[PDB]
Amino acid sequence: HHHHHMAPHTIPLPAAMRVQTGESGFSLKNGVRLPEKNPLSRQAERIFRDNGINTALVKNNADIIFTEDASLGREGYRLAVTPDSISIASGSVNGTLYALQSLVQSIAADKNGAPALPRMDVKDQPRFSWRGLMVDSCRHMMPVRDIKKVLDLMERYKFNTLHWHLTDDQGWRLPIAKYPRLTTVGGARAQSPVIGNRNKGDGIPYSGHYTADEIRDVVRYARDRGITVIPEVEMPGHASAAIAAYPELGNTDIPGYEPRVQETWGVHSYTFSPTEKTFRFLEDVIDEICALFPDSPYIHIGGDEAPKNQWKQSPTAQRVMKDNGLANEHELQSYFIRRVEKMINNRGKRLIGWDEIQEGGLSPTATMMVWRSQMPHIAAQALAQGNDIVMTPNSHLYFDYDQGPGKPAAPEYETINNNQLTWQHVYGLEPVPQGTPREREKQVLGCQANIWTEYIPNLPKWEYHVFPRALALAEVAWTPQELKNEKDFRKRLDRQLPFLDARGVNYKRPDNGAPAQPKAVITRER
Repeated sequence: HHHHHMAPHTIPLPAAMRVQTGESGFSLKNGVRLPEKNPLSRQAERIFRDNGINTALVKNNADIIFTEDASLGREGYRLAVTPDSISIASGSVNGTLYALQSLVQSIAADKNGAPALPRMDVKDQPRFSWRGLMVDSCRHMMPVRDIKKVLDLMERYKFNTLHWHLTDDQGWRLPIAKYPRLTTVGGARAQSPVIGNRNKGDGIPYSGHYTADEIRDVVRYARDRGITVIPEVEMPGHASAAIAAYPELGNTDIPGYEPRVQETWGVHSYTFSPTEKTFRFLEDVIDEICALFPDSPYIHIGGDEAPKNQWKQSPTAQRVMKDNGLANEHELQSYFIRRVEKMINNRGKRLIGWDEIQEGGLSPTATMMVWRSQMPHIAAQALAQGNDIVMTPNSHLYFDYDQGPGKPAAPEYETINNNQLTWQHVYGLEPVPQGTPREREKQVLGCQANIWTEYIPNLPKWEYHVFPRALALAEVAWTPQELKNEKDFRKRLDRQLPFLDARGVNYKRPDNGAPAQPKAVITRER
């Protein structure tokens, strides 16, 4: 025609999309009619209204037709938009969610400036099955209402996994009924590093945990948005809060044994003891995790950054090594993780751990979360041994890292280091390691960014660290590698900003690097 609709601004870019911008589209000026009997209409209602489009549940002659096609699998979908109807095909609920998110990101102005959808056809499915973000609730804790805002944005960009880092040295947030001190004692630290002066303590206690009903509410809310919540309980390291709560779980026979919920960032030395009592405790904890996260295919057990010195100094640990023919403390760690894997497997789930779990021997059935990009042989060795991996490289996907220029100099915006990890860097990530045999590519489950919160006290700063980098990651995680194009991505990114502004998201502006919400308050108060 003479009027051409704008092309969709969907991120991630769909694998196959045919838009006839000149043809007559579907008018949204009077809202969308949804079939009142289909449960998917309630999700369409939510997503359309999130984007300023009115909806009505109707008895007959709805505007949207939902169809079932098992060949689209867990997450694939088709879209067909004509002036007469919007047809959405999926093999599961989550494919319909993704179709709906693509639809609202295809809304364009008609001749008269009213919202419309162009004549278009989409067939789409993700490259990777694991498309994740990790929330660190230990260093700072975010309330449920803020996690829910995160999960809404994760669904918009087709993330399907929330890795919930729930226990560490500076706080334990996971409610365990049988061991209430884990949260009443382990959920509280006496102070935190001063903002802008990290080598000094602020003298202000910081405490909290999620109640069991809050855990279950987050899991359900996520599930309704296509997202599986995977819990992490850290062991054998990053354990100071649990050991402070129950000092018998640590290496009590070492010189100068003084556990506490830690008040400082970095690596700490308090590790779980490798005793029968500790394994009984861990089995009880794993049992309650399975009750809180009954649909999670995995339990993440950490496994990262566990210093061996306390085990070296502990006669108890040395005797366990001799009992079990273990030559060194790396083999002791492998033994520890093997015993916990049995607990997880006996409850029908799979173990995942940080790539340090290959120390002393990588279990043939574990899944490895690869983060140490300075050691590229670890992922290669894990793949060659047949193990599944999830790529969370600190070269590309550690979103505690700084970004490009433009941030405020104020101490509130300080970060762990001065590495600049830009959204452009993220967009250039290719998750499959070079040289991976074609037949082993299916072992690369996907990728995920980790948002460590030492320097991220609350949601406005979290948003600054995560958006727009998470949009680049969403495309890496979903879109075929050969369709990535940074120039086109930037055009689609710019057209996302009005939606993000309407929610007041404090993203890092692509144009000048400044916060989108420069007056947002960044504070530890809750």
